[PDB]
Amino acid sequence: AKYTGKCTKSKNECKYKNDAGKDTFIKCPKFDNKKCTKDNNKCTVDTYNNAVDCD
Repeated sequence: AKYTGKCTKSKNECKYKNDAGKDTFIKCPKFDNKKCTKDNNKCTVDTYNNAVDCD
């Protein structure tokens, strides 16, 4: 299901909310389908398989 938050076009970082309900910054990849295209987007991190998935 992955988490939900937002990515940043500044340094391609996703700030999702862990299971505790607190901020969680996580650098995203550079793929053509997992990179932070724009800021304030929708990013989903898969803490299950430790695989991030930005908008």
